[PDB]
Amino acid sequence: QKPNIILIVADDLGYADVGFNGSKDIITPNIDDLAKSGTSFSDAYVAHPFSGPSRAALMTGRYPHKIGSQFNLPTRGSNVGVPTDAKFISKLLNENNYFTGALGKWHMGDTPQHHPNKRGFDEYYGFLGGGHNYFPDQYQPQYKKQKAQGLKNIFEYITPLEHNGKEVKETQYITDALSREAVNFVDKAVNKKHPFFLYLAYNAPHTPLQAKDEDMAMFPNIKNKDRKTYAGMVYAVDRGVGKLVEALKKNNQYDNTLIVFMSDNGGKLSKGANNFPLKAGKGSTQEGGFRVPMLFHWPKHVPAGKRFSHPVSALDLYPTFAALAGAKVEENQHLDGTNMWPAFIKNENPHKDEPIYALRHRKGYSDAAIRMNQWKALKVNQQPWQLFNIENDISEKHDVSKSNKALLTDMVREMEKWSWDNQQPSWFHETTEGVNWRLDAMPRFDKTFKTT
Amino acid sequence: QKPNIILIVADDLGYADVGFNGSKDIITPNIDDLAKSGTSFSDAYVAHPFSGPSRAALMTGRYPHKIGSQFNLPTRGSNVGVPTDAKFISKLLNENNYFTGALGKWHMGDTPQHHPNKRGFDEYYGFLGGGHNYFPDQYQPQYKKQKAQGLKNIFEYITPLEHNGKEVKETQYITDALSREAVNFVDKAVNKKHPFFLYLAYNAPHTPLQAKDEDMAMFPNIKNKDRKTYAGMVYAVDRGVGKLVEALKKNNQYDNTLIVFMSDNGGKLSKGANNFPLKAGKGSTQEGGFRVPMLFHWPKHVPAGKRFSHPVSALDLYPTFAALAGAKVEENQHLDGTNMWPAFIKNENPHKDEPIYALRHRKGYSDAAIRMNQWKALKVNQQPWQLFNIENDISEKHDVSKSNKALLTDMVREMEKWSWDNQQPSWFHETTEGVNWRLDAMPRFDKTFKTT
Amino acid sequence: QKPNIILIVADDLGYADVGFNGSKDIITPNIDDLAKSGTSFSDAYVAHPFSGPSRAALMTGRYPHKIGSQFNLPTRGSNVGVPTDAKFISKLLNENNYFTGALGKWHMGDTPQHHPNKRGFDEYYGFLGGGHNYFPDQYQPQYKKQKAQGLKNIFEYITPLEHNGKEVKETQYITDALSREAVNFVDKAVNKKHPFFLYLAYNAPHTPLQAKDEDMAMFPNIKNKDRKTYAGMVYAVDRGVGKLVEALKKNNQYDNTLIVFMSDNGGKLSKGANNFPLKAGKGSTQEGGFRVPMLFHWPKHVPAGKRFSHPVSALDLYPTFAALAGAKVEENQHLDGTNMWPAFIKNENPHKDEPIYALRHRKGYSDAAIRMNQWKALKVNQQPWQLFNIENDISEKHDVSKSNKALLTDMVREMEKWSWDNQQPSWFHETTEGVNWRLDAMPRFDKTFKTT
Ligand SMILES: O=S(=O)(O)O[C@@H]1[C@H](O[C@H]2O[C@@H]3CO[C@@H]([C@H]3O[C@@H]3O[C@H](CO)[C@H](OS(=O)(=O)O)[C@H](O[C@H]4O[C@@H]5CO[C@@H]([C@H]5O)[C@H]4OS(=O)(=O)O)[C@H]3O)[C@H]2OS(=O)(=O)O)[C@@H](O)[C@H](O)O[C@@H]1CO
Ligand SMILES: O=S(=O)(O)O[C@@H]1[C@H](O[C@H]2O[C@@H]3CO[C@@H]([C@H]3O[C@@H]3O[C@H](CO)[C@H](OS(=O)(=O)O)[C@H](O[C@H]4O[C@@H]5CO[C@@H]([C@H]5O)[C@H]4OS(=O)(=O)O)[C@H]3O)[C@H]2OS(=O)(=O)O)[C@@H](O)[C@H](O)O[C@@H]1CO
Ligand SMILES: O=S(=O)(O)O[C@@H]1[C@H](O[C@H]2O[C@@H]3CO[C@@H]([C@H]3O[C@@H]3O[C@H](CO)[C@H](OS(=O)(=O)O)[C@H](O[C@H]4O[C@@H]5CO[C@@H]([C@H]5O)[C@H]4OS(=O)(=O)O)[C@H]3O)[C@H]2OS(=O)(=O)O)[C@@H](O)[C@H](O)O[C@@H]1CO
Ligand SMILES: O=S(=O)(O)O[C@@H]1[C@H](O[C@H]2O[C@@H]3CO[C@@H]([C@H]3O[C@@H]3O[C@H](CO)[C@H](OS(=O)(=O)O)[C@H](O[C@H]4O[C@@H]5CO[C@@H]([C@H]5O)[C@H]4OS(=O)(=O)O)[C@H]3O)[C@H]2OS(=O)(=O)O)[C@@H](O)[C@H](O)O[C@@H]1CO
Ligand SMILES: O=S(=O)(O)O[C@@H]1[C@H](O[C@H]2O[C@@H]3CO[C@@H]([C@H]3O[C@@H]3O[C@H](CO)[C@H](OS(=O)(=O)O)[C@H](O[C@H]4O[C@@H]5CO[C@@H]([C@H]5O)[C@H]4OS(=O)(=O)O)[C@H]3O)[C@H]2OS(=O)(=O)O)[C@@H](O)[C@H](O)O[C@@H]1CO
Ligand SMILES: [Ca+2]
Ligand SMILES: [Ca+2]
Ligand SMILES: [Ca+2]
Repeated sequence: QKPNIILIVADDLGYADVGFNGSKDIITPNIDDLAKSGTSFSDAYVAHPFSGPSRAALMTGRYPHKIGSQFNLPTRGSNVGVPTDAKFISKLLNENNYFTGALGKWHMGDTPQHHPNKRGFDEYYGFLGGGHNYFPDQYQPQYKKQKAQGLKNIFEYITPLEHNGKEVKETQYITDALSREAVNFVDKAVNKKHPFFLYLAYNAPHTPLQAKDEDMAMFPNIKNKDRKTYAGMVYAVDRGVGKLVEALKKNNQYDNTLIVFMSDNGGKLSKGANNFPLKAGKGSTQEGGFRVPMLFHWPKHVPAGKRFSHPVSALDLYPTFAALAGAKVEENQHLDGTNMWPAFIKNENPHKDEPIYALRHRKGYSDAAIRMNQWKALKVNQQPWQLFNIENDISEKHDVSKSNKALLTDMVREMEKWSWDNQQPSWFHETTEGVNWRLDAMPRFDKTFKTT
Repeated sequence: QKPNIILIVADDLGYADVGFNGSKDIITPNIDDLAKSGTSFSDAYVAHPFSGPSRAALMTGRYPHKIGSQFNLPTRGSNVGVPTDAKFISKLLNENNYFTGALGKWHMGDTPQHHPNKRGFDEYYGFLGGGHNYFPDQYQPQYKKQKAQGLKNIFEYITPLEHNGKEVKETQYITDALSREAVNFVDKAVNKKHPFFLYLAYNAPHTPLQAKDEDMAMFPNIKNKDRKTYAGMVYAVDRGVGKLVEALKKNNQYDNTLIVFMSDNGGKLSKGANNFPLKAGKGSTQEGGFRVPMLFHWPKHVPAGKRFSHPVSALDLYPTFAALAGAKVEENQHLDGTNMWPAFIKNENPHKDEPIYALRHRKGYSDAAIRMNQWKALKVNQQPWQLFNIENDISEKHDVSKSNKALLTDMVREMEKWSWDNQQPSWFHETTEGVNWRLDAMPRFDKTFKTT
Repeated sequence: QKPNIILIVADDLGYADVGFNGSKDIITPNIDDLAKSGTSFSDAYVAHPFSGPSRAALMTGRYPHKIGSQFNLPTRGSNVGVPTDAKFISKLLNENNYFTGALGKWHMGDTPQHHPNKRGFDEYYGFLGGGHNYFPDQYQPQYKKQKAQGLKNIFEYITPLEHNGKEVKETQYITDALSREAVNFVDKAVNKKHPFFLYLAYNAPHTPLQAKDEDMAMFPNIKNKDRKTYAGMVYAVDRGVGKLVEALKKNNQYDNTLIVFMSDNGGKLSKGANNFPLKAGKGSTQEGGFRVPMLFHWPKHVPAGKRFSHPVSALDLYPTFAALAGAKVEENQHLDGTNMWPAFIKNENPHKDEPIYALRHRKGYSDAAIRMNQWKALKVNQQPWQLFNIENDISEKHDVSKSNKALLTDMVREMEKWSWDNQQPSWFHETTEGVNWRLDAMPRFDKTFKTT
């Protein structure tokens, strides 16, 4: 039989905020179990250092730049989204006989054609925008008050959740709610001859910082208020993963299920997170912004107790899942990742002599990153290109560009070459951001790929 | 049997320039007959306050902004047009067994793929551009003189008319010519088992101001020269409508034919028109620019002698005609109107708690309008957003924004939300307009949707 | 039987640099033989005054502007190219039973979908970018040194040649190498029931100026160093044409083969060329930049010893070849040329009362050209539109605009009309060129089509 696949994605999870990736203060035993009896990844990179584009990339297998999705969708709502001509991994799997489910955060389009149920997800339970308030007792009264005033543009963090299009009245803390529905999904899946795919998109530990008192009580030694709340949010995810894991064991699903656990981007230091030993955090092209924790777990298939030290991209998940599912992939889909399993099993670099990119736009310029073999190229804050031996210098403290001029110049030029089929953005997260984009003649790649 | 449908569209007809919509000086008895034995609309809105985009919207059922058609086509000619992937209502009806005809003004593309005969019209007789000179005795000598000089770029107002692609030598005043062919069309239609659709696009009373002496003689009390000519132009349309009506009765078509009569946009005050009691006129986002006269007539179906006081959009005609014809509509067509018939028959607002928009671009900024229930939001002349209780204040004299800040802000934000899937314009009416568009980083929606 | 077709294209060949088009110093007897027993063209125009766009136009039959290909591809590499939805003439011919081959320079896209083997060429031997170093003994050591350093972005002029996707180690001077493979191609073609199409794209006499000592020895009277080298480069092409011609005769192919020989654009005066009697050279909208030498040769079909004096466009080759091959052409392909054979055989103007355009972009403005009947309109160097009787004034010395105001204005307005379906460029030859394009709000057609 072909394996079941679960992709679990935390939102704004810091590099050092789970036990298996070095957390000395937050405790995540159920997630750590999956690590201990599976393989974790010390060099795992998402395709963009924040949510919308990173998630677009997970589902499509393409850098968000190639499909006009370089920015988060408009915060106050919109009728646009990740283009429909890039087939989602869920759609492909559904076409090769998988029962498909998506839970929690979407952030890839509110309209009918961009909805999870038209991107190849049989079941969906969650909220369509960038995040959500965690307590129904807080958020449902506010929404009711505003809808009765006649307002149509309501902040999406307080709007109702939905199940396959129809609104619901959620009763639990959201992290637990999604965990409950993850159980319900795998339970529904037992009564089918088909294998299953589940995209579990937790909004924790993303703002707003809201945790159950019961979870926070587990971290009495954490004296900082925001960090303690953050910790409780993360522990709530861990309880969920443990609850899912039990349901999988109960159903004899555990053994033929590949579980991936990761973050969508780096942690935000001002909102409770820790990215040790990486520099900076969310949104940055420093390692802190797009290098994330990740583990695979699949008994008798994924090695137990290993730590894989070569680069892996979130882009690889698409063709990798497809190869494991026996689903055909077409050359016209323009996948930017690679099926990493053959290299993974031989403990070899799946991106041997090949770059992994990050390009994030700012006001009138762009920050960039390149990861190839031991090297990390970095363009940030309008400075000249720096270069790091990232294997010796994970914190990016020692720029060795002066003694590798030819190598750095080469990497940047390859990025310049790669840039040409990037589409103009189909939207921006705010109206003024698009106005400034047009005003500044963006992209200003003359600044971005100038060399020393 | 499914009903025949006639859509009659005057060009630049003022709000107060037909008898049934309050004209004290111009007399339109045959059009008034249709009103008296049918229902007129006091709150009827086109999708854009001038021709090309408004007509694009009629045919496609979509706001012109969504399909890159926010501007009139180049005045001196072009090889572009209303995109071919938006199925015209004529095409849909033709596919559900209707005999289709288009007469008069097109203004939606000169090229073969944009031609009426490829947009689902079996018969077409008219001129493809923005308007035409009215007297063949004046215009045919000028065209002949210029073609013999060897000139290829001839002002489209003097070029020959055509019938299904072949040129003709028209003998009558154009308003009468089109009326004659409207008779010919419905006559041709009797000898078929099919019902029929007719889009009669009069160019009257659009410039240039040219009328028959016989028509002007009917308005001896009109002392102003331009208004008298204008009046004669409008009376000529009325004669045409009466002539069509006779032919329909002669053929036992009258009783199972829905006739819609309306304008493409508001009247232009400097070229003879009157928009009483509305403010401003053609091209404005004030009511005068996009609120137009309209009547439905269909015996034993449309109430006789009524005046419907709730909002209706030209966008509604597409799905409304389709529902009456029993033609299926697909979610992928992205229709922006609603089938208004169910609400119409119950005398309810078909756009209850839903906005009707107008957005018209200017040099480096945009004017806008929102109509929802009793409210009219207005952005004009780079002023702050104003708000009107349009039911009490049709002339837009009393801005009540200060005492409804939350409501106004809400409406504007919904318009901001709606703006995101507007395409960049595929053309402009002049070369400099596109240059200025690019220079000004348009759209400048940061100005257009800023709130107080 | 339908005829074999060979299209031979020199790169940067000057107007006066072959014997049959007036060369007093360079000697080209084998090319001259084809002229003497065929027809040469005194008014032959490519679609754009430099390589990439001109070649795109040859293959697609469309002005490069219509398909976003107005510029040369990025010099340092890219993953974009001539769009795949414009069917190449090679593809059409392959679909109507032709054995297809492409040799030498491509300059129309490095990626798999843009590769010659996916644009309808069975065989390809050459280099994919803008040109190449001529001596393997010089270029192969440099490439080997750089590949061993680990560099991935290597100047394309020193990279290996390829044969149907696999790299090769070429042993000869490139002009001779391509000539040898042209022989190999026509030889392979004998053993097939099919006729054949061959696109022989010499990079000579394009930079860098490198010739065999043996060739240069034939021009001892040429005292200038660059001109002597240039001459040797051109003689090497002539040897190749003679070698191909022998192989064709050997195989009884000569008599039922249409050979076309031409340049991709005008000669560059600073790199050895001569465009007498034309003004300026490569890249200009003066005649020197896009009026090129051309001959047809096809015994008992093309008249022997004639000089055809009416305009012909490179755009005509597509439908002309197609008509001779009996291959159907569709209206949806939007071909911008005409099948010129019927007019050619009657010694009539195939573009009678129809313009041939050239539009080349510069820093914040564009130069333009129009050729119709005896007239040449010219916009250059930000000057006002000039007009020339090009039949009496081939060097463009006598502007007669003042006494033909109406005619000039007409031509320009038709060009303005033609401009509207030009696509925004899908790429530029350098990063800064695209930045400057966006900064300058290009195209600035308000400057380009302003009239007096
Ligand atoms: O008092 S509040 O609760 O703060 O007020 C509320 C609103 O403020 C909040 O709104 C969201 C939720 O929490 C904060 C803010 O976070 C933003 O959430 C986005 C997703 O919804 C997004 O995160 S992402 O999805 O992982 O990408 C935002 O990050 C992005 O922001 C920009 C767009 O892309 C990047 C930025 O350019 C990305 O961030 S990055 O650069 O670090 O990568 C994320 O910030 C909270 O706002 S706060 O400023 O952080 O405090 C408030 O707007 C409104 O007025 O009131 C509500 C009601 O409570
Ligand atoms: O002709 S070659 O020069 O050999 O070709 C080259 C490359 O092929 C080689 O690639 C590596 C190095 O030598 C062979 C192959 O060995 C594998 O090396 C891995 C690291 O890159 C890894 O070694 S490890 O680091 O000690 O772990 C592999 O071992 C692991 O494999 C499984 C996963 O964990 C263990 C196994 O269960 C671990 O093995 S262990 O028991 O030793 O601990 C190791 O196999 C050689 O390839 S070949 O397979 O022998 O053919 C080629 O990939 C590259 O593209 O080109 C070069 C050209 O020089
Ligand atoms: O003696 S003249 O008639 O003036 O000489 C001729 C030309 O002038 C005329 O050109 C047309 C016909 O009559 C006047 C002018 O009207 C324009 O017609 C357009 C359609 O072809 C269009 O109307 S529309 O279709 O209902 O929209 C024009 O309105 C638009 O204009 C701009 C583009 O979109 C809007 C504007 O931004 C829209 O108008 S709006 O802002 O009110 O909404 C309409 O003006 C007449 O010109 S005049 O200026 O009205 O006097 C002349 O230019 C030419 O050179 O020569 C001919 C022949 O002699
Ligand atoms: O000087 S060298 O020692 O030779 O240095 C070398 C490199 O410089 C060279 O680079 C190329 C090859 O030879 C010269 C230059 O020629 C350019 O070739 C292009 C195609 O590869 C193109 O020709 S084209 O394809 O027929 O069009 C260039 O012309 C175009 O350039 C722009 C894009 O479109 C136009 C321009 O806007 C078009 O020119 S046009 O307007 O005249 O039509 C053509 O210039 C040589 O450069 S030089 O300036 O002549 O000296 C150097 O870059 C590299 O780093 O090293 C080698 C030496 O090892
Ligand atoms: O003062 S001098 O004696 O003239 O100095 C000399 C050198 O400067 C000159 O170098 C060239 C020849 O004429 C000027 C300059 O032109 C530029 O050449 C570029 C490549 O060599 C390129 O030409 S192109 O490839 O044919 O296009 C430049 O054009 C491009 O620039 C932008 C990027 O793409 C386009 C632009 O957006 C393209 O322009 S285009 O679209 O119009 O094609 C072209 O400007 C001359 O420079 S000067 O300062 O203006 O005089 C000097 O560098 C050297 O050191 O010395 C010699 C004398 O010894
Ligand atoms: Ca996030
Ligand atoms: Ca009008
Ligand atoms: Ca060239």
